Amino acid sequence: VYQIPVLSPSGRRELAADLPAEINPHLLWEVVRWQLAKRRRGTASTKTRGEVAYSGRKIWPQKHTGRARHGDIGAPIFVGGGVVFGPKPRDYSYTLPKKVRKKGLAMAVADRAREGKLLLVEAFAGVNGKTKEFLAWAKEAGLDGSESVLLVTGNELVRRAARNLPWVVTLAPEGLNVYDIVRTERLVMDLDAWEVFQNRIG
Amino acid sequence: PRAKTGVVRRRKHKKILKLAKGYWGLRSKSFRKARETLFAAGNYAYAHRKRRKRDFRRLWIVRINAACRQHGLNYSTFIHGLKKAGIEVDRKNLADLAVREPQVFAELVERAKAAQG
Amino acid sequence: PKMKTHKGAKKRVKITASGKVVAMKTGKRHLNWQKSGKEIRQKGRKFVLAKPEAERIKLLL
Amino acid sequence: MKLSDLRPNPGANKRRKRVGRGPGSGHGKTATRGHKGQKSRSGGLKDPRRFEGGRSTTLMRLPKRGMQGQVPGEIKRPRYQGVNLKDLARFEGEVTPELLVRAGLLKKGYRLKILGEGEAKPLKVVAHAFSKSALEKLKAAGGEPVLLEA
RNA sequence: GAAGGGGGCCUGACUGCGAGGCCUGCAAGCCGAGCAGGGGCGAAAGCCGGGCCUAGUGAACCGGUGGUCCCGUGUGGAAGG
RNA sequence: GGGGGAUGACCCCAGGCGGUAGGGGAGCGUUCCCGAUGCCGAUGAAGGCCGACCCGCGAGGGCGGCUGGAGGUAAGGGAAG
RNA sequence: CAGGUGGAGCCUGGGAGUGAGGGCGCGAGCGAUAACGUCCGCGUCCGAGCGCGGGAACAACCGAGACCGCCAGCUAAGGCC
RNA sequence: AGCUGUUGGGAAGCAGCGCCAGAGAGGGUGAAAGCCCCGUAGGCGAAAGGUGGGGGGAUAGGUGAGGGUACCCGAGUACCCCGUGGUUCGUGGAGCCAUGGGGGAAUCUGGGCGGACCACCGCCUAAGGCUAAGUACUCCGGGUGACCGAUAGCGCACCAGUACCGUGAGGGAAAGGUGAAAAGAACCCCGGGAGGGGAGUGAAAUAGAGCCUGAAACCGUGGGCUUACAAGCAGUCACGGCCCCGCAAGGGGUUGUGGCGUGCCUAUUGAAGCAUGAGCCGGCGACUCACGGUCGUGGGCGAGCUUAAGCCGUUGAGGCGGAGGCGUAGGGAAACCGAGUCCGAACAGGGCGCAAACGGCCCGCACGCGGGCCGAAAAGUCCGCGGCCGUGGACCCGAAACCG
RNA sequence: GCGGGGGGAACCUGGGGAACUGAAACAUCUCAGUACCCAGAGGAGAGGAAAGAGAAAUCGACUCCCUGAGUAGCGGCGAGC
Ligand SMILES: [Mg+2]
Ligand SMILES: [Mg+2]
Ligand SMILES: [Mg+2]
Ligand SMILES: [Mg+2]
Ligand SMILES: [Mg+2]
Ligand SMILES: [Mg+2]
Ligand SMILES: [Mg+2]
Ligand SMILES: [Mg+2]
Ligand SMILES: [Mg+2]
Ligand SMILES: [Mg+2]
Ligand SMILES: [Mg+2]
Ligand SMILES: [Mg+2]
Ligand SMILES: [Mg+2]
Ligand SMILES: [Mg+2]
Ligand SMILES: [Mg+2]
Ligand SMILES: [Mg+2]
Ligand SMILES: [Mg+2]
Ligand SMILES: [Mg+2]
Ligand SMILES: [Mg+2]
Ligand SMILES: [Mg+2]
Ligand SMILES: [Mg+2]
Ligand SMILES: [Mg+2]
Ligand SMILES: [Mg+2]
Ligand SMILES: [Mg+2]
Ligand SMILES: [Mg+2]
Ligand SMILES: [Mg+2]
Ligand SMILES: [Mg+2]
Ligand SMILES: [Mg+2]
Ligand SMILES: [Mg+2]
Ligand SMILES: [Mg+2]
Ligand SMILES: [Mg+2]
Ligand SMILES: [Mg+2]
Ligand SMILES: [Mg+2]
Ligand SMILES: [Mg+2]
Ligand SMILES: [Mg+2]
Ligand SMILES: [Mg+2]
Ligand SMILES: [Mg+2]
Ligand SMILES: [Mg+2]
Ligand SMILES: [Mg+2]
Ligand SMILES: [Mg+2]
Ligand SMILES: [Mg+2]
Ligand SMILES: [Mg+2]
Ligand SMILES: [Mg+2]
Ligand SMILES: [Mg+2]
Ligand SMILES: [Mg+2]
Ligand SMILES: [Mg+2]
Ligand SMILES: [Mg+2]
Ligand SMILES: [Mg+2]
Ligand SMILES: [Mg+2]
Ligand SMILES: [Mg+2]
Ligand SMILES: [Mg+2]
Ligand SMILES: [Mg+2]
Ligand SMILES: [Mg+2]
Ligand SMILES: [Mg+2]
Ligand SMILES: [Mg+2]
Ligand SMILES: [Mg+2]
Ligand SMILES: [Mg+2]
Ligand SMILES: [Mg+2]
Ligand SMILES: [Mg+2]
Ligand SMILES: [Mg+2]
Ligand SMILES: [Mg+2]
Ligand SMILES: [Mg+2]
Ligand SMILES: [Mg+2]
Ligand SMILES: [Mg+2]
Ligand SMILES: [Mg+2]
Ligand SMILES: [Mg+2]
Ligand SMILES: [Mg+2]
Ligand SMILES: [Mg+2]
Ligand SMILES: [Mg+2]
Ligand SMILES: [Mg+2]
Ligand SMILES: [Mg+2]
Ligand SMILES: [Mg+2]
Ligand SMILES: [Mg+2]
Ligand SMILES: [Mg+2]
Ligand SMILES: [Mg+2]
Ligand SMILES: [Mg+2]
Ligand SMILES: [Mg+2]
Ligand SMILES: [Mg+2]
Ligand SMILES: [Mg+2]
Ligand SMILES: [Mg+2]
Ligand SMILES: [Mg+2]
Ligand SMILES: [Mg+2]
Ligand SMILES: [Mg+2]
Ligand SMILES: [Mg+2]
Ligand SMILES: [Mg+2]
Ligand SMILES: [Mg+2]
Ligand SMILES: [Mg+2]
Ligand SMILES: [Mg+2]
Ligand SMILES: [Mg+2]
Ligand SMILES: [Mg+2]
Ligand SMILES: [Mg+2]
Ligand SMILES: [Mg+2]
Ligand SMILES: [Mg+2]
Ligand SMILES: [Mg+2]
Ligand SMILES: [Mg+2]
Ligand SMILES: [Mg+2]
Ligand SMILES: [Mg+2]
Ligand SMILES: [Mg+2]
Ligand SMILES: [Mg+2]
Ligand SMILES: [Mg+2]
Ligand SMILES: [Mg+2]
Ligand SMILES: [Mg+2]
Ligand SMILES: [Mg+2]
Ligand SMILES: [Mg+2]
Ligand SMILES: [Mg+2]
Ligand SMILES: [Mg+2]
Ligand SMILES: [Mg+2]
Ligand SMILES: [Mg+2]
Ligand SMILES: [Mg+2]
Ligand SMILES: [Mg+2]
Ligand SMILES: [Mg+2]
Ligand SMILES: [Mg+2]
Ligand SMILES: [Mg+2]
Ligand SMILES: [Mg+2]
Ligand SMILES: [Mg+2]
Ligand SMILES: [Mg+2]
Ligand SMILES: [Mg+2]
Ligand SMILES: [Mg+2]
Ligand SMILES: [Mg+2]
Ligand SMILES: [Mg+2]
Ligand SMILES: [Mg+2]
Ligand SMILES: [Mg+2]
Ligand SMILES: [Mg+2]
Ligand SMILES: [Mg+2]
Ligand SMILES: [Mg+2]
Ligand SMILES: [Mg+2]
Ligand SMILES: [Mg+2]
Ligand SMILES: [Mg+2]
Ligand SMILES: [Mg+2]
Ligand SMILES: [Mg+2]
Ligand SMILES: [Mg+2]
Ligand SMILES: [Mg+2]
Ligand SMILES: [Mg+2]
Ligand SMILES: [Mg+2]
Ligand SMILES: [Mg+2]
Ligand SMILES: [Mg+2]
Ligand SMILES: [Mg+2]
Ligand SMILES: [Mg+2]
Ligand SMILES: [Mg+2]
Ligand SMILES: [Mg+2]
Ligand SMILES: [Mg+2]
Ligand SMILES: [Mg+2]
Ligand SMILES: [Mg+2]
Ligand SMILES: [Mg+2]
Ligand SMILES: [Mg+2]
Ligand SMILES: [Mg+2]
Ligand SMILES: [Mg+2]
Ligand SMILES: [Mg+2]
Ligand SMILES: [Mg+2]
Ligand SMILES: [Mg+2]
Ligand SMILES: [Mg+2]
Ligand SMILES: [Mg+2]
Ligand SMILES: [Mg+2]
Ligand SMILES: [Mg+2]
Ligand SMILES: [Mg+2]
Ligand SMILES: [Mg+2]
Ligand SMILES: [Mg+2]
Ligand SMILES: [Mg+2]
Ligand SMILES: [Mg+2]
Ligand SMILES: [Mg+2]
Ligand SMILES: [Mg+2]
Ligand SMILES: [Mg+2]
Ligand SMILES: [Mg+2]
Ligand SMILES: [Mg+2]
Ligand SMILES: [Mg+2]
Ligand SMILES: [Mg+2]
Ligand SMILES: [Mg+2]
Ligand SMILES: [Mg+2]
Ligand SMILES: [Mg+2]
Ligand SMILES: [Mg+2]
Ligand SMILES: [Mg+2]
Ligand SMILES: [Mg+2]
Ligand SMILES: [Mg+2]
Ligand SMILES: [Mg+2]
Ligand SMILES: [Mg+2]
Ligand SMILES: [Mg+2]
Ligand SMILES: [Mg+2]
Ligand SMILES: [Mg+2]
Ligand SMILES: [Mg+2]
Ligand SMILES: [Mg+2]
Ligand SMILES: [Mg+2]
Ligand SMILES: [Mg+2]
Ligand SMILES: [Mg+2]
Ligand SMILES: [Mg+2]
Ligand SMILES: [Mg+2]
Ligand SMILES: [Mg+2]
Ligand SMILES: [Mg+2]
Ligand SMILES: [Mg+2]
Ligand SMILES: [Mg+2]
Ligand SMILES: [Mg+2]
Ligand SMILES: [Mg+2]
Ligand SMILES: [Mg+2]
Ligand SMILES: [Mg+2]
Ligand SMILES: [Mg+2]
Ligand SMILES: [Mg+2]
Ligand SMILES: [Mg+2]
Ligand SMILES: [Mg+2]
Ligand SMILES: [Mg+2]
Ligand SMILES: [Mg+2]
Ligand SMILES: [Mg+2]
Ligand SMILES: [Mg+2]
Ligand SMILES: [Mg+2]
Ligand SMILES: [Mg+2]
Repeated sequence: VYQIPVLSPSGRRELAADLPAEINPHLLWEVVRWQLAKRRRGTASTKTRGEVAYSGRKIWPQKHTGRARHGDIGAPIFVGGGVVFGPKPRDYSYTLPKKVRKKGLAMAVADRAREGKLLLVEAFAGVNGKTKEFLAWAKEAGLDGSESVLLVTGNELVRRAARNLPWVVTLAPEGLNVYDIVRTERLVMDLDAWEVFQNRIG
Repeated sequence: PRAKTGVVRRRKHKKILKLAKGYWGLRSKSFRKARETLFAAGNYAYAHRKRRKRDFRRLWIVRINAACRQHGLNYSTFIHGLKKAGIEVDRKNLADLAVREPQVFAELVERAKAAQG
Repeated sequence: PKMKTHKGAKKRVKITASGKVVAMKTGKRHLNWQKSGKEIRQKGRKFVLAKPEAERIKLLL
Repeated sequence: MKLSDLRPNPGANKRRKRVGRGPGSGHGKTATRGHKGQKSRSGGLKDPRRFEGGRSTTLMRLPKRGMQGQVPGEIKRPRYQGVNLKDLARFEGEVTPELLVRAGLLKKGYRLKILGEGEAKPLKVVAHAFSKSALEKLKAAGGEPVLLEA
């Protein structure tokens, strides 16, 4: 995909990008599965019959009692007993092939460009971290908060400015991940952020 | 996450308890005795649907074998008559004809013994 | 945990290039004051069959 | 592309086998373990790959690989790894046992020995040993040193 | 029409192998042409890798004994394999 | 299974379709997560009690009435006490 | 060598369950030309067809292999005071 | 940084015009609030006590070359032997470190070690002591959750290690919810009270304090149908009556007669079986997870594939990290050789091993060739998913017992 | 005059130290230097500045993680470690 519109105070030029021809919605899905898997807290636990509080004493003789047949009340048959095969803390992360992380990141951008919802811009002008100021610049740029925007820029102040918009997820350039791209309709980067993203792939 | 029984079990029990409406004693009150009964009723219906077909034909025959015994005739011969008479009608079911349309039956009796007498 | 190679198996069995399990031949070093020279001589290696599938499975690693 | 659009390809994500549930599930009651005794029991059987039910197993064959090692351990000695001519046919310049690791053929713990299979090339190939067939194959084109320093 | 009886020389009661099969759950058990080495009997064709045949048998492990190349824990040996 | 190039889930045609231990294949529902700064909701959430109605082979899903009085959560996916 | 396209055959692999059978017929052994006895062989059914018809009732004798519906028809065994 | 109108018991809902945002996390407020309340982003704060591994400053302390002398260099010690322990080493060829017993040195030309022993070549200086950090844990405080939500979660959400049981060690529970607000029902009537009936509060009082929702077993009151010459796994298929709904045809309820009819589960060759289990209802209750392996499968990259621990980064943002692993060569006990190798005297024989797959574009003669190219595919490897296996309590429950 | 004494969830070092179980019996082996008892320490404890490694004329205290590696070996050469 090559037809990507840059945005300078001089005029809305056009930049050409390499970006893969076709996308792989599976690989894309695979990366997202991973991104959300690793961030899992894996913090759900339960107690086994050995970790329960009760004594180990046999509850009744075992014969001639006329009752059923038991050992300790920490057994899972008992109400208040241990839990069979319940959850313990565990690490849901795995190591998704790096060559795949790249691809997916690339394709995710491509897909956005392929539909023209991608946009590179320059210096903004609506900086000095104030949402009203950005919000003003955003207007003059087309972003009217009619669709969700993923703002990728290294500039600390611009992010402060956008952060609080319920339709804006703002992110640093080294933070570019595919999940955030696919949640947001529009993709808006600056040039000093397209460069880093450019060197990430390949 | 823990998925407790919640609401599911009570529902399945309600479904069957409703199908067991009108049954005797617990067979309509206890989910268990109800489900056992339904098993029974399930096979009875199925078997009894296949033998409802029998029980009627049986009836039709008796009805017929009587109306043509009025005209001096074995059901057994009457049928053979119509067989050779070409008359693949009667459809034994249609012997209310023998009850609603006597004259129309009598005429059939004639065409009956007419062939192979 | 890490599975453990079966040292008894490793000491007396070999896996070939094509995944065959090649073992020595039984019954030739103990009671041969005279078995036929043909008998004692026919002791090279052989191939276990459809049950080296099991031997293979305790060496894997 | 959208979050409600992701999903994966047909398979890739099969549905675990939830057995021991209800009938017509296919695997209920006996939970696919079929009545039985030992195997159906919890801890189940001993270990099929070895246990033969009391009879001597096939631990009845005699080790040959005589020399199993003794207590101080494995004896240090130069291990040679062979790489074929066909393999290094991709290189043009030098070829040193060092370079051949980076390429992904040598492996760091072994000394270099080039073998026959393949066709030679007019380059300077540095190694620890050469195969009969290999020394000839390339002597008809290029030149090659033998290593033994430090 | 010998596998039985008699005599003459001899030791193939060989070494290195083995096409192909019998049997067979495994492991075993069985038969075996042919090639090579060096032989025995025979004029020769040839036969000979014990015995008319089918029982006289014991996986592995652990050690003993005689060889032989092979390994020998810094190295030469040695210990031990 | 073979057709008719809709290529499915369409119409044809012809066959198979008892079933325990078991193998295989499709689905239904429960809890939780993304979808959610969203959407449904006091003109009434969840749950409950009816139903002769609608959809699905079935598991179920609807819809309507009464109760209840504050939650619920699509499509598409993900994970399991 | 031919016919035989069949929930046939063969090859490689993943998953099994079974390794307590039983009645009957036929062929033998054991037993007493005893057992609803026992042990094999070849078949069959029940097992898993305790679904359907006949046999008064009755897993295995006779008939017959139940996808679903019909207040239609022909039959099987067996029957028709 | 927000007011108004509107429905409503209640506005935060809907509507109309606005505003803040370095703050659109969240929790309250009569229902659903960025802008009402508490917070949130961003900042700020210690007289006193604790800390202070960071910056600064002191003090202790530390720092020479050559030549000669042979003075010192950790004793019941090294060393040897017997008995044992530790190490992967279970007496093994058994070293090393430790030491209960016996014997018992030396001080640089001294001693220990490199897996019996000897030589050679090297390593190191035993028998005195101290030493931050990187590491382990969580009574305690905090922050997070594809963690529980009152049979769950700690044994305990509630004055629980309590009641209660036990001589004692010890065992050990149950038990949460009116309403937005007590406005928690003055007074009157029946009653000894309890309780109820009016009145009254409330949006609601089958929200009335044995209080949210209020299922099932279970017990009642009323009504429809039905039953005292019929006999049975209780149903089912038919007809008919009577009651209800509907214009309608149809349907719902009940059951008089007729036909058919051996509960469920389990275990068995075989069960209605006079074989096991179950009074009934509600809730709890059993194929898991980790790490390896072996298949299959979805993808990535392919003679390559891939990182681990860590480091950096981080609104639940990713990246770096190539130690390492698997694969690319096999055969042999090994030395070793190698597309071969092993057995062998063999240039017999055999064992186990090596052999680039398609299309198409280029050329050497034209229809392929011969070898190359362009990329389809792929050995291999990596992650996900699924079957199964190994090890772990490994589907859940249950002993008689053993030991501290 | 100075100090000790006793207590602390787990963690740590030391002194002692099982059995069930596994080996589909059992004694060596395993479980396991585990459980547990005792002493002691502290916010940590241990360890620590080579009479070390071990084949490289090599490295340089100790602790901890990854790897080396289920390798080297150990082993009724069994189970297994
Ligand atoms: Mg306890
Ligand atoms: Mg307790
Ligand atoms: Mg316990
Ligand atoms: Mg006890
Ligand atoms: Mg009882
Ligand atoms: Mg309790
Ligand atoms: Mg609990
Ligand atoms: Mg997993
Ligand atoms: Mg990970
Ligand atoms: Mg990481
Ligand atoms: Mg935002
Ligand atoms: Mg449940
Ligand atoms: Mg009825
Ligand atoms: Mg019929
Ligand atoms: Mg006819
Ligand atoms: Mg002999
Ligand atoms: Mg499935
Ligand atoms: Mg199945
Ligand atoms: Mg089944
Ligand atoms: Mg199975
Ligand atoms: Mg069972
Ligand atoms: Mg059995
Ligand atoms: Mg049993
Ligand atoms: Mg158990
Ligand atoms: Mg067991
Ligand atoms: Mg035995
Ligand atoms: Mg003779
Ligand atoms: Mg002679
Ligand atoms: Mg052969
Ligand atoms: Mg023999
Ligand atoms: Mg003989
Ligand atoms: Mg043994
Ligand atoms: Mg020996
Ligand atoms: Mg030996
Ligand atoms: Mg030597
Ligand atoms: Mg050494
Ligand atoms: Mg030596
Ligand atoms: Mg020896
Ligand atoms: Mg020897
Ligand atoms: Mg088609
Ligand atoms: Mg059909
Ligand atoms: Mg079927
Ligand atoms: Mg299938
Ligand atoms: Mg589902
Ligand atoms: Mg959300
Ligand atoms: Mg609304
Ligand atoms: Mg209202
Ligand atoms: Mg309502
Ligand atoms: Mg819910
Ligand atoms: Mg419904
Ligand atoms: Mg409702
Ligand atoms: Mg209401
Ligand atoms: Mg939802
Ligand atoms: Mg729901
Ligand atoms: Mg879903
Ligand atoms: Mg469960
Ligand atoms: Mg043929
Ligand atoms: Mg078949
Ligand atoms: Mg097969
Ligand atoms: Mg298999
Ligand atoms: Mg048996
Ligand atoms: Mg048997
Ligand atoms: Mg038998
Ligand atoms: Mg049979
Ligand atoms: Mg039979
Ligand atoms: Mg019988
Ligand atoms: Mg006869
Ligand atoms: Mg008999
Ligand atoms: Mg019998
Ligand atoms: Mg027969
Ligand atoms: Mg059976
Ligand atoms: Mg039958
Ligand atoms: Mg059958
Ligand atoms: Mg019966
Ligand atoms: Mg019957
Ligand atoms: Mg009958
Ligand atoms: Mg019958
Ligand atoms: Mg059929
Ligand atoms: Mg049919
Ligand atoms: Mg007829
Ligand atoms: Mg007939
Ligand atoms: Mg009769
Ligand atoms: Mg009003
Ligand atoms: Mg207002
Ligand atoms: Mg508004
Ligand atoms: Mg925020
Ligand atoms: Mg309300
Ligand atoms: Mg509220
Ligand atoms: Mg709202
Ligand atoms: Mg809303
Ligand atoms: Mg608020
Ligand atoms: Mg508002
Ligand atoms: Mg702050
Ligand atoms: Mg202040
Ligand atoms: Mg501060
Ligand atoms: Mg201070
Ligand atoms: Mg300092
Ligand atoms: Mg300082
Ligand atoms: Mg000084
Ligand atoms: Mg001096
Ligand atoms: Mg001096
Ligand atoms: Mg000293
Ligand atoms: Mg010594
Ligand atoms: Mg010594
Ligand atoms: Mg000693
Ligand atoms: Mg020892
Ligand atoms: Mg021993
Ligand atoms: Mg030894
Ligand atoms: Mg030793
Ligand atoms: Mg020792
Ligand atoms: Mg020594
Ligand atoms: Mg010592
Ligand atoms: Mg000593
Ligand atoms: Mg010296
Ligand atoms: Mg040393
Ligand atoms: Mg040495
Ligand atoms: Mg000695
Ligand atoms: Mg040293
Ligand atoms: Mg010292
Ligand atoms: Mg210290
Ligand atoms: Mg805490
Ligand atoms: Mg929950
Ligand atoms: Mg909740
Ligand atoms: Mg409770
Ligand atoms: Mg509780
Ligand atoms: Mg509750
Ligand atoms: Mg606690
Ligand atoms: Mg409790
Ligand atoms: Mg308390
Ligand atoms: Mg008392
Ligand atoms: Mg007391
Ligand atoms: Mg309550
Ligand atoms: Mg309240
Ligand atoms: Mg409230
Ligand atoms: Mg009064
Ligand atoms: Mg009152
Ligand atoms: Mg009132
Ligand atoms: Mg009022
Ligand atoms: Mg009301
Ligand atoms: Mg009242
Ligand atoms: Mg109510
Ligand atoms: Mg009440
Ligand atoms: Mg209420
Ligand atoms: Mg109550
Ligand atoms: Mg409430
Ligand atoms: Mg209530
Ligand atoms: Mg009544
Ligand atoms: Mg009478
Ligand atoms: Mg009467
Ligand atoms: Mg009676
Ligand atoms: Mg009845
Ligand atoms: Mg009726
Ligand atoms: Mg009616
Ligand atoms: Mg009747
Ligand atoms: Mg009846
Ligand atoms: Mg009857
Ligand atoms: Mg039984
Ligand atoms: Mg029995
Ligand atoms: Mg029996
Ligand atoms: Mg009974
Ligand atoms: Mg009994
Ligand atoms: Mg019973
Ligand atoms: Mg029993
Ligand atoms: Mg039972
Ligand atoms: Mg009983
Ligand atoms: Mg009772
Ligand atoms: Mg229940
Ligand atoms: Mg796994
Ligand atoms: Mg797997
Ligand atoms: Mg950091
Ligand atoms: Mg491998
Ligand atoms: Mg090799
Ligand atoms: Mg090898
Ligand atoms: Mg040789
Ligand atoms: Mg040789
Ligand atoms: Mg050869
Ligand atoms: Mg070959
Ligand atoms: Mg490919
Ligand atoms: Mg692949
Ligand atoms: Mg398992
Ligand atoms: Mg137990
Ligand atoms: Mg005791
Ligand atoms: Mg102290
Ligand atoms: Mg103390
Ligand atoms: Mg003390
Ligand atoms: Mg200790
Ligand atoms: Mg200790
Ligand atoms: Mg002590
Ligand atoms: Mg000790
Ligand atoms: Mg023991
Ligand atoms: Mg075991
Ligand atoms: Mg045992
Ligand atoms: Mg055992
Ligand atoms: Mg025993
Ligand atoms: Mg041990
Ligand atoms: Mg202590
Ligand atoms: Mg620390
Ligand atoms: Mg320390
Ligand atoms: Mg120390
Ligand atoms: Mg020192
Ligand atoms: Mg030093
Ligand atoms: Mg040995
Ligand atoms: Mg050990």
